[PDB]
Amino acid sequence: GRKVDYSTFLQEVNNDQVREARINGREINVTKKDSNRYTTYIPVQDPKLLDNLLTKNVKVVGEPPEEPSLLASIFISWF
Amino acid sequence: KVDYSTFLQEVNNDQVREARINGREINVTKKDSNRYTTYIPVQDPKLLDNLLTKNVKVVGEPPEEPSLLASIFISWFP
Amino acid sequence: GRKVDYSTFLQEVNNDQVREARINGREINVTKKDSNRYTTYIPVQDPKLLDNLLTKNVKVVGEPPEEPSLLASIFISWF
Amino acid sequence: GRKVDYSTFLQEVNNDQVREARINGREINVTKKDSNRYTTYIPVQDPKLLDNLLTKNVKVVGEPPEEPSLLASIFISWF
Amino acid sequence: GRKVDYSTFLQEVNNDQVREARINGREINVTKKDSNRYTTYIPVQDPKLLDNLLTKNVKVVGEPPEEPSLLASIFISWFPM
Amino acid sequence: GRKVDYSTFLQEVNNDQVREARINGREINVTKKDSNRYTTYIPVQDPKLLDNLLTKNVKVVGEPPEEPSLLASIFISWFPM
Amino acid sequence: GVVTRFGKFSHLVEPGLNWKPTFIDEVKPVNVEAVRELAASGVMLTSDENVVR
Amino acid sequence: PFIETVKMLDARIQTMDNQADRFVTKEKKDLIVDSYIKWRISDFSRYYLATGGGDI
Repeated sequence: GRKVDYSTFLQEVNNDQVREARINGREINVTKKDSNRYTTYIPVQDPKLLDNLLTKNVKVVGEPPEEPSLLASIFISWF
Repeated sequence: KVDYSTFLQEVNNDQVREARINGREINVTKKDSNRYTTYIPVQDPKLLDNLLTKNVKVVGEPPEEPSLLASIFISWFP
Repeated sequence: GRKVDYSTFLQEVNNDQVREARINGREINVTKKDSNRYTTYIPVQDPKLLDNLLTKNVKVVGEPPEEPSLLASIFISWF
Repeated sequence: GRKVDYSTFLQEVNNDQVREARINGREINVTKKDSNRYTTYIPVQDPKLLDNLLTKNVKVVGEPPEEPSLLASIFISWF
Repeated sequence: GRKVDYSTFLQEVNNDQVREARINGREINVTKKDSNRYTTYIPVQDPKLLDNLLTKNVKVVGEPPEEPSLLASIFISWFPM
Repeated sequence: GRKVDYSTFLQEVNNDQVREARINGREINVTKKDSNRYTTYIPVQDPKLLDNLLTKNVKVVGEPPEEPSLLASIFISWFPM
Repeated sequence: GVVTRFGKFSHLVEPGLNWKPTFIDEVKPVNVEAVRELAASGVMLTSDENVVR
Repeated sequence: PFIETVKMLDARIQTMDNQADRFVTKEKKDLIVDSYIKWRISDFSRYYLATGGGDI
């Protein structure tokens, strides 16, 4: 769960040492060739991210948006 | 349940029969009737362009909004 | 309410067969030159749509801003 | 009042007979060169509108945003 | 309090007259090189606007958001209490 | 420290003098090479910013999003009881 | 700044916050202290029948 | 109490940075240069009598 800078993340991807990229919201759960894993945040909306992924031929993993929770409203409004 | 990048790989070689889209999801309707689900990671400007390049039938449909009766329920049931 | 697909809408515009449409939300209700009337639905934001429409000299109509009047709603929520 | 079409509006703008344009949200409050007046609505987000407006000396006005008064809102929130 | 026109502002700033621009939302408090003040309103999002400013040596300014104070917020919320 | 205009920030970065930057919506903390600090605000959405930053090899980081706890919301709304 | 009494030349007011109660007296705000600029250009004839900018 | 006011008058060394400005040399060649100058107030009286606005 170590934090690593976005600049370093580009420094790795542009040199092709990562396979696993987990996309959700604006978090990325990263895994390289060494099974070593970390996490990073994208600071803004960037048009060139996905192209940079596709060109260097790295695989993607993306998953569904978090369905909202009702339980907090259940308790607060119902009790 | 299948990789996006592999999905792009697959749409390159033109095995997709039809593109049925709704929301941020696409259910895959290809030549050999295999079906699955794919997730959009982030906004992609080229996805529509890429699909329109290869003459696939591409449909989307209006939303299913929550029923107002249930809204009144949630408003007054507590 | 017989629905002709957005994609099929695009090819038939390429065939130059529509007279006009009135646009609302992402719903496209449309009138085509052979006197026919139908509708379709926009999949996602499409930049080039209006450009192609303009190139086709096709007539296009906006729809007045839809608005839920906040007069009845407040007091009926207090009803 | 007189409602016109956004599309036809584009064409007479191409034909240079308009002076003033006032924009709120999607509406277009117009008065053209020869004192005639009309009204139309911006269909969706447009990339190239303001270019077509400015390059041909089409005079433009925006008007401020209507911020509701807080005291009245809380007072009606009482009852 | 002279409210000016967008087109006039663009024409005059491209005419090399303007020195400072404070942007906060959609209002812009333009201050010319002749020390006069006024305000202007953008019509809509103008993707080229920021470029057109910076490429002519005008000194731009940004302004922070007004966060609703939590104490007064919960007060007015609990003012009915 | 002295809050600075955006134009000054860009003239500064264009001379390779900013070392580390933090991005939060439109608020930015900056640390120069000379160990000074200040704060800047991005007026309007910019597409060309990030690449311009990157090319001049500046260290760029992000920050976690502050999600208010649901229990805190329950607390605040239950303050009547 | 300058303030007036029924439209009369009056005591010019010192800078800052001045905190004096007068209503019938009106203050015209602005006399900025800076260095201004006003540029000019054009095309002009010469003595020897030429044009320059 | 309310019939006096004071203005600061900086005494630290100050700078001024020019921009490119044209010249011509002896042998009809045109150069472009830049410079900066370091200045300090000498006597703290004639400054305000000559300047008169205390503005740098």
